[PDB]
Amino acid sequence: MVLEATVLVIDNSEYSRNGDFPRTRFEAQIDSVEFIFQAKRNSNPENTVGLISGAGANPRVLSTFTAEFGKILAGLHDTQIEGKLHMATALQIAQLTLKHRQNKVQHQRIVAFVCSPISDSRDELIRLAKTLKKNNVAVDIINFGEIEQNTELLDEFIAAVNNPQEETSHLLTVTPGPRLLYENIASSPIILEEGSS
Amino acid sequence: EIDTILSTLRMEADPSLHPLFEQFEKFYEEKLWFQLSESLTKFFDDAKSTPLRLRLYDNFVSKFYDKINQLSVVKYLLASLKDSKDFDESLKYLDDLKAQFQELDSKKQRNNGSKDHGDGILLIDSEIARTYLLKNDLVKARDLLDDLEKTLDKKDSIPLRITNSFYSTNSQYFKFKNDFNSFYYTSLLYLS
Amino acid sequence: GDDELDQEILNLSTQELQTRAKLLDNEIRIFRSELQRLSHENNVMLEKIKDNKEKIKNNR
Amino acid sequence: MSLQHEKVTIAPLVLLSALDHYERTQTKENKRCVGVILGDANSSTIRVTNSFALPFEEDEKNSDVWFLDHNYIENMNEMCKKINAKEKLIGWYHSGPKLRASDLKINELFKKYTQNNPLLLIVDVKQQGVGLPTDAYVAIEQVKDDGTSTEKTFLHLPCTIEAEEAEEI
Amino acid sequence: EQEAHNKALNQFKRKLLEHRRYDDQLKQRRQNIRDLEKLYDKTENDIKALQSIGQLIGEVMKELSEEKYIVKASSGPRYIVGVRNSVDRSKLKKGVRVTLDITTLTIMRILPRETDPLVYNMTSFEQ
Amino acid sequence: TGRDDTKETVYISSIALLKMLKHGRAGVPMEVMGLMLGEFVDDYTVNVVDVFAMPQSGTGVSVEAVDDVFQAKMMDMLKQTGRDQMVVGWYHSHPGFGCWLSSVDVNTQKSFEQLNSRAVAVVVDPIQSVKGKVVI
Repeated sequence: MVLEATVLVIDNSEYSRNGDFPRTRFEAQIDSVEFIFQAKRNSNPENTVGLISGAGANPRVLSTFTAEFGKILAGLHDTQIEGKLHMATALQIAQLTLKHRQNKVQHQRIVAFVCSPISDSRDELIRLAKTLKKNNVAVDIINFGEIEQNTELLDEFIAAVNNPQEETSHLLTVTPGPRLLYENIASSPIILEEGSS
Repeated sequence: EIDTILSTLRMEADPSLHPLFEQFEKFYEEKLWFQLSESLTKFFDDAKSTPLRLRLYDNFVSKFYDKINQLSVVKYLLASLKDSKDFDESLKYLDDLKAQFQELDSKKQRNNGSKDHGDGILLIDSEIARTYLLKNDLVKARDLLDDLEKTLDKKDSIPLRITNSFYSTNSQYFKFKNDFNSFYYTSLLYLS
Repeated sequence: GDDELDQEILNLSTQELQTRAKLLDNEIRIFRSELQRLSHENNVMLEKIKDNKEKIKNNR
Repeated sequence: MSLQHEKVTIAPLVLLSALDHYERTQTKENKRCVGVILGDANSSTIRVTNSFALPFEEDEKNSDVWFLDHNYIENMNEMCKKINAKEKLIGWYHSGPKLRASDLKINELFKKYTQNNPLLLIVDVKQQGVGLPTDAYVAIEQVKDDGTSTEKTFLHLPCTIEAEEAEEI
Repeated sequence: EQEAHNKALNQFKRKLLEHRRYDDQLKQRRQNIRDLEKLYDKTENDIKALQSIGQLIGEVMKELSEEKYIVKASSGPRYIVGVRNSVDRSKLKKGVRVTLDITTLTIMRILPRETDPLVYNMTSFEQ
Repeated sequence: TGRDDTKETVYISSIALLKMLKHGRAGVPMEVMGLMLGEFVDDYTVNVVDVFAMPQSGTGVSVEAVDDVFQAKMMDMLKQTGRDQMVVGWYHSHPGFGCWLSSVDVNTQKSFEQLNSRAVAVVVDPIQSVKGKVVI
């Protein structure tokens, strides 16, 4: 929608230096980040979006919410591409990131890229998903790394969150073959995302 | 392509080692290059005493230098030249890759935004010194080791692989000279 | 131009030149990200000049 | 980088400041407070002139999960640069009762801003002991004779207090 | 033209000039931030300078005790002053220009001897 | 009339006094400036909790040397951590004179009094605190 604060989780792996998309995958994610930002700003300027990375081995904030895309872009320049996203820690930090804003008039939205085969225990992430729904937080899981060679565990979490809510989670499945990641997410709902009330 | 060079290795090796090579190729077609790094490590553990190890690596430098991980290549290079009984050849390979990073990181650091090529440079320098120690030019090896040590301590945080290789050349030098004392302390760092 | 012209109708086939152009679309998209990053950084920088020099101007 | 932290002199101003910020965020029941440490370095004595709080929310499910604002840090530093231009990042204070091994990962984060080796100054806000309420530590890399590789660990630094002439009076 | 599909290569010749002019713009701005850097350094050293205060010269007139010294300031009246651990007793001796503070009045450091402004004219006229 | 109508007894905290002295001492001989942050309870009890300094000038203390940028922005820093209160007044230093307001600072106090009529001015002597007694 609009009036929406979105946290980007960018996955940093070595499945993102692989040829999946012209050049490397990591180069595609940059264009994707900018595309998301500009959509949400153009509809309504009271939309701000920030970026956290899984760089290191414990996610670090690069940029808080901002209306300046040059800030999100400068911070992507600073990266470690040998780092490893852990999903369970990223959901918790993102929740706290959403609790750190300048005004609480904005919906809670997380858009997390997943570029690596997920190897975090299912049982824990059931519980995290059920925490989001009592905070009125939605989560939009873009899968193009788990399809490739891994069981589909993130699907079950999306169903868990679904309740009548202002913003409600979505599952977007992006093809892993070369069809231009940035074109694909642009065509998927990222501004026409509905609640479920 | 690469199949035709790879096939010659497939013939010489054991029939039980033949399926391994097929897997390397399978990953390359898919363009999964992390999977290919994993698959290459396997052959080197139980066959680096083969000359098939050397051949395999040579081809892979040519067709993979930004595709599989940068570290993996250089680490393979250390192993490769212990298997080469040639020292003139050893000097050539080392210098080709060292030159190749120099131009490469001018493009590569800005476009990705991050990957450091000075990590490979150290692993390479350690191998040069190692070669002079196998050649038994002990004056040349030593003075390259003094220069290298000053450089290592400048870098703030040292990956264990880099400093493991440094401590190997020091071990080799001291036991040629038969200084029992100098050997002993360097080797406690090497085992740690 | 030294590529994709009547020089390269002789040298190379024109359907390679049709795929060449869609690859120049790829790389100018990577270079377009890098240009806006360097503009944004000079916008932070100019105000850090003005910050320092105003102080000097009171003492002047 | 280097070890030059042989002595740490700490201004009394900073201790008093630390307790004030701890209460005005009202971090209790095992909540922590982290603020930057400003002051001199490249001297064997490390001079703790000033501190300022950074917004930092510390989790209660785990100790591995925290929020810290990186963008905040530069703004605080440029302002204080205008006051006196001998102040740089020299570390960060933790205000817990004692030492943690999740402070090691935070230490690494502040290594980015520093041109010294980050000082972890555990400012105790419990005033335990009749002696100093400060232990100091710096994160350093070692190998060890056990067979242990590339350890990061905190080595205690003896703590001392100095004050300026105006400060002392 | 040779081909009627060289009408489409006119469009790709156009992109070619664009892509080589964006390569020339990325190293232009990296040369213009390097200009903005020196000018940012040029003014940032002045900030460090403005926040520094001056010092007042004296010389060691006479040792008073251990830690107390008689100095004759170049203001002219003698004072009694302290020592930092920066100086030592054996680096101080009579007739040495020493700096003082102007609000603490402590010797921080030893200075070489004063030299008249007049006498540099004399060492630089032999022509 | 209808209140106590008397000037607050200024209770300066343990942190504050030291901070003003450190701030002023470094700038000696030149004049220093800054704000007092505090809270106003009873008709005559202002507890001054903290301070922050307003950057230096080349003409020393002036009404001009107030800069709204520095003041508000530094305030917004404290805002995020919840240690800001409200400006209860300001301090400045006369180390070349005794405790009393110079001709300039009276007009500065006038402006400050407009904004908030409990605005105090505190004169600090960092140069007569080389005694055992702090002159304030």
